[PDB]
Amino acid sequence: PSQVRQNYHQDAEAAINRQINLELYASYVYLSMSCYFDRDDVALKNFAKYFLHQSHEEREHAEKLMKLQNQRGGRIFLQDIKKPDRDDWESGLNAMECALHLEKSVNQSLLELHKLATDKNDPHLCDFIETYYLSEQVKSIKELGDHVTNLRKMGAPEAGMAEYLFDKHTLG
Amino acid sequence: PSQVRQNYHQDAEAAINRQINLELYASYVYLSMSCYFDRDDVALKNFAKYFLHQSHEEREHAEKLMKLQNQRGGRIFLQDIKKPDRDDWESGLNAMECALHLEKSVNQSLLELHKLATDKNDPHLCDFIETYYLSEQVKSIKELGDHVTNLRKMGAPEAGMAEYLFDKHTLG
Amino acid sequence: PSQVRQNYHQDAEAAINRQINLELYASYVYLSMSCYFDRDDVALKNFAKYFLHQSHEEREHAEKLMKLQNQRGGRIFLQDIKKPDRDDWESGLNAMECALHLEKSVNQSLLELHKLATDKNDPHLCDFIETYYLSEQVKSIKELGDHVTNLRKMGAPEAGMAEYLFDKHTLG
Amino acid sequence: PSQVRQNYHQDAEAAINRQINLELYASYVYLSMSCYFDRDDVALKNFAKYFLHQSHEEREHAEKLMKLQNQRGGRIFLQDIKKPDRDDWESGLNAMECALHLEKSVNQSLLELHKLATDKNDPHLCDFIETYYLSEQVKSIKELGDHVTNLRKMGAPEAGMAEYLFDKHTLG
Ligand SMILES: [Fe+3]
Ligand SMILES: [Zn+2]
Ligand SMILES: [Zn+2]
Ligand SMILES: [Zn+2]
Ligand SMILES: [Zn+2]
Repeated sequence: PSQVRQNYHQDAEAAINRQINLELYASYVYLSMSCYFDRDDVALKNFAKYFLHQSHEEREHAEKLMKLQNQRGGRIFLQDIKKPDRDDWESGLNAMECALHLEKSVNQSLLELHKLATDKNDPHLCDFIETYYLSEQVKSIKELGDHVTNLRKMGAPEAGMAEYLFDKHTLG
Repeated sequence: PSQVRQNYHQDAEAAINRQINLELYASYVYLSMSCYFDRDDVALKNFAKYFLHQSHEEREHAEKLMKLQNQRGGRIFLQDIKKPDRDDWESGLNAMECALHLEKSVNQSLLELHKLATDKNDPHLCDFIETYYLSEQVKSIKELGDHVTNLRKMGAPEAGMAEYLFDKHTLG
Repeated sequence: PSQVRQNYHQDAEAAINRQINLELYASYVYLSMSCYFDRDDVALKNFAKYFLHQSHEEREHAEKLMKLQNQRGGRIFLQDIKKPDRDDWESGLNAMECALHLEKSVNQSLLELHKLATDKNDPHLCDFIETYYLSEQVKSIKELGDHVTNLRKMGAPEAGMAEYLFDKHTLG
Repeated sequence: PSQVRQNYHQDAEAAINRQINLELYASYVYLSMSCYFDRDDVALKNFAKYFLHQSHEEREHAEKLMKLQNQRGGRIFLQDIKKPDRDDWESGLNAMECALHLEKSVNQSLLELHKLATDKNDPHLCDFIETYYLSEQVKSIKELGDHVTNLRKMGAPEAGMAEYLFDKHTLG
C-alpha cells in the first residue's frame, strides 16, 4: 500500500476510476453537441458556447477526481473514452433533452458511489462527493429541465423562431 | 522592366488587374444592397449597415491588391466597374443568398490566382493571397451561410417578424 | 453538399477527422502523464503542471480543427479516444522521451495532411496547417529534445537529485 | 444539563475531550521538532519554520474543538500534555516520517470520532468533523508523503546536500 493510504477501500478506488471515465465521456458528449451547433446548417452560436462550457466543466470534474484518487493513495487507471451515441443532435431542444438524460445518469453514478462510501465507512469520500459533485449535479439538472420546459413552451423545434430567440435571450 | 521587378510573371500581373476589378465590382454590389435596405419601404437599418461595411471592406481588398501590384513592379490598368445585376434585392434573405454567391465567386477567382502563382513558382504572391485573402473569404462565406440558415429557419421572408428580429439581434 | 463548401475534397475532410482524434488522444496521454507525477510516490509537482498544460494545449488544437471542419462545410465524425499505452511512466526522463516520440508522431500526421492538401490543390487548408500546427510542433519537439538532453546530462533517473532539481529550475 | 444541550451524547463529549488532548500533544511534538532544526549542529531554518507552523496549526485545531464543546453545551476537561517521544529527531527525513505517522494517528482518532457521531445520530458533529478536520488531515498526509518521497529520492540523510537543497527549494 501507498504510504498515505488510510481507510480507503479497494472497491472505492475502483469506483472512482469508473467515475473518472464517465466524466470524461460526458465531456466528450458535450463537445460533440457544441460542434453540431457550429455547423453552417444549424448556426446557433450560443447553444454551441453553452455546450462547450459544459464540456470544459466535465473535464474539470474528471481532473478533480484524479486529484482525489492520488490524495488518498489510490492509483488512476484510464480506459478508452467511448464516442458519443450520435453525431447529429437534430435540434436545440433534442440536445437539451439528451443533456438532461446524461446529467441524470451521471448523478445516478455519483449516488451509487456515495452509497458505497457510506457502506465502507469512508466519511472523507462521502463528504468529497457531497461537497463537490452532488450539489452541482442537482443545479445542472434543474437548469436543463428549465431550458427544456422553455423550449417546448415556445414551440421548438417546429416553430422556427423559438430556438433562435432562446439562443439570444436565455443563452446569450 | 521595372527596377524592382523580380520573379513576377506577366500572367500574374494581368490576373492581379482582373482581381482588382472583381473586388471593386463586389464593393459596388454591396453598396447597391446597402441602399436597398435604406429605402422607406424596406427600412432595415442593420442590414443596410452590414452591407455598407462589406462594401468598404471590399474597397480595402482592392486597394491592397493595388499596393501589391506596385510593390512587385507591375502596372495597374483599371477597367470599367460594371453595375450590379439588380437594383431591387427583394428581401434580407435574398440579399444574403446573393452575397453568399458573390463571395464564393470571388473565392473561386482567388483560388485560380493562387494556382497561377503556384504554376509560375511565385511564392511571395502565393503567400500574399493565402495570408490576406483566402483566410478572409472562408470566414465571410461561413458567416453568410450562417445568416442564410438562420433567416430560413425563422421563416423569412414570408414571416414578417423574421427579418425585423434578425436585424435587431444578429445584425444589431 | 453544404452551402459553404468550396474546393474541399472528401479525402481532406476524412483526414481532418483523423487528426482531431489524434489530437484528442495526445491530450489524454498528457493527462495520464500529469497524474503520474502527482502520485505520492513520485511527487514532482512541476512535471505534473507541465504535462497538464500540454494536455490542455492539445485539447485546444483539436477544437481548432473542429472549427476548421465546420468553417469549410465538412462534417465532424468523432471516434473513441483510446487509452494511453502505459499507466506508469517510470520517471521524468522517460515521460519526456515518450512525449518527444508522441509529438514527432503528431508532426508526421500533420505533414501527411499537408501533402494531401497540396495534392488536392487546397491552399486554404495548406496555409491553416502551416500557420497553426507545423510552427507549433517544431517548437514543441525542440523544447522536449532540450529537456531530454538536460535530464540525461544531469544523470536522471539514477541520480536522485536530477529530476528534483530539473523540476525546480527548468519547469518551475 | 446545559440549557443549550441538544442531541449531544455523553460519549461524544468525552471523545471530544480526548481529541483536544491529542491535538495539543501533536502541537507539542511539532514544537519539539521545530527546535531540533534550530540547533547549531542541525541548522535547517526552513525545516524549523515548517514544523513551527504545524505546531501553531495544531493549536488552532485544539482551540476549535474547545469552541465546539462549549457550543454544544459539553464541558471541557483538560489533561496533562505528555512530552514527545524523542528530543533528538535525527534528520529532516526522519522528522518528516515521524510527522507522517503522527498525522495518520490523528486521522485515525478523527475517523473513530466520526463513527461514534454517526452511531449516536449526531449530524452536526459529523458535519463539523468532515468540514474542518477530515479534509485537512488528508491534505496534510499527502503533503508529508510527498516530502518523504522527495527526500528519499534525493538521497537524504546520507547525501549531505539533500536536506540542504530541500530546505531551500521545497520548504523555502
Ligand atoms: Fe425579441
Ligand atoms: Zn460532471
Ligand atoms: Zn474581397
Ligand atoms: Zn497538437
Ligand atoms: Zn490537528
